[PDB]
Amino acid sequence: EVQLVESGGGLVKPGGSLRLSCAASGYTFTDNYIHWVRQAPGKGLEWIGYINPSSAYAHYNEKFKTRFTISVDKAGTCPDGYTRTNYYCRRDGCGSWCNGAERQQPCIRGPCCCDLTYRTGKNSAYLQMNSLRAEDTAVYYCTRRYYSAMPFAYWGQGTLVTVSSASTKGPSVFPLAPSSKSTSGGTAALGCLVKDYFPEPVTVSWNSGALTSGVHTFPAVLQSSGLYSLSSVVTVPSSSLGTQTYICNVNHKPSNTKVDKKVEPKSC
Amino acid sequence: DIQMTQSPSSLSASVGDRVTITCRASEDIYSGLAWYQQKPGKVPKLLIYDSSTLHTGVPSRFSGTGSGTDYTLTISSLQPEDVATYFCQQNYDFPLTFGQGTKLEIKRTVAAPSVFIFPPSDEQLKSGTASVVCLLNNFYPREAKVQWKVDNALQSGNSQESVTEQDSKDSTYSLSSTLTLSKADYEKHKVYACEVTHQGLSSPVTKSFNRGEC
Ligand SMILES: [Cl-]
Ligand SMILES: [Cl-]
Ligand SMILES: [Cl-]
Ligand SMILES: [Cl-]
Ligand SMILES: [Cl-]
Repeated sequence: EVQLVESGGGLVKPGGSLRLSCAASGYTFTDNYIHWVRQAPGKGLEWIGYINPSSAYAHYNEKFKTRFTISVDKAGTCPDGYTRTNYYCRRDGCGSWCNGAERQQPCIRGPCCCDLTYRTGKNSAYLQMNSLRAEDTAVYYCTRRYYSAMPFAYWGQGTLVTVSSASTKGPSVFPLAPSSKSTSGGTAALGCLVKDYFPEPVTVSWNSGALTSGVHTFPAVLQSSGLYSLSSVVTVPSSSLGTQTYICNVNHKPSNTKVDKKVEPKSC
Repeated sequence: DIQMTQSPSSLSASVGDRVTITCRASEDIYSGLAWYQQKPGKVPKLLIYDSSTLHTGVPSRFSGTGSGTDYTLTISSLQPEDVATYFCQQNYDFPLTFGQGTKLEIKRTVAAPSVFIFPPSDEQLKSGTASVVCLLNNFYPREAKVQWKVDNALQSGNSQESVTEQDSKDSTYSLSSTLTLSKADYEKHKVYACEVTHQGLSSPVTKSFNRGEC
């Protein structure tokens, strides 16, 4: 499948720099432009720029030209039966001259000279951003058109960039234990309180993903301390509370904090 | 730049209904307009391009019309899984620019919350802080009032609330409210109560616990 897989996002202090990456696979890398788009909380999507990996030409939204740079890996491969030279390729058993960029650019069928190419696999574009400020906090996407003259149809998953002076902090995970008054033969609720972390995001699953029905994981709230907190709950049969095990799997990758929290009725 | 203005900012409609979202460009974009659907945490999905052409996999109850500066996305036979933000994007001109989005809610029948209160854990109390949590589960409409009371004193300014995305199948919401107190204050009081007002409840409902009770 066509995939764009982003990485590199995280916390950065005002004035700092950060390079994000978009690893593209599943199609000829030079066939399509890679664009960068961002989405700040509330604000609508904002187009940043694109790069054409065939030519490495980049075009920017004026708003970002001073601070942001879009790039791609350098290509360094010559097809089978070709040998690399200074900056292009040479066909084995050819020697005649080749007219500069004109004849060292596209690889016509099987010429005497052909441009350096990417290997199939993952090839990456990048977004370098410096002099970041608070209003650059956002989810940053890479994306490409379905085809020339068609809109963005393939999107990277998004990577969060947080521009703040606050320090990284891992969460504490506390039980929301099922009530001793839970209705006999009825429905009980329990959960996990994921408290005091920074920056976003945290993810929560239950029973390593085996438990999905009845789960609600709430949006985080930013507390007056400048730290986030959120809750995840699930409703289950009251009768299962003595037997079935319930574990919330919390992952705060920004602090390298993974926690499995067993949640059970409190003893007296 | 071409500024895209989307209207309304939100709308609410029943399953089977027909709704329209409008996008207006600050200049003629000659039908170079795309529509996307996006759910929270998920990537945009391309619905329509060239103002009226449906993309692969998109049901035909989505339809785009318009010309000049003024375009419309129409969703017929609204379905519960259509809860999402919808936005337009012009492709006529760089810089590419997007509308600000329209959030879509499904109107269903009133459903009262089930309410649950949770005391602070002993592990947290070692930290010097106490969090009390009130859960309102699977209710509609979204409007709901939570009042915290500690030995019959109303608490104000020391709680925060969060609401889930409207459920894509049953069209309900759920809500968490967290009351935060010092451990010292928690230990000086006995009765902790969450009182919930909601259209589906005939009268407000209170869930309470006594500190230290098993
Ligand atoms: Cl393209
Ligand atoms: Cl700043
Ligand atoms: Cl700083
Ligand atoms: Cl989060
Ligand atoms: Cl279009």
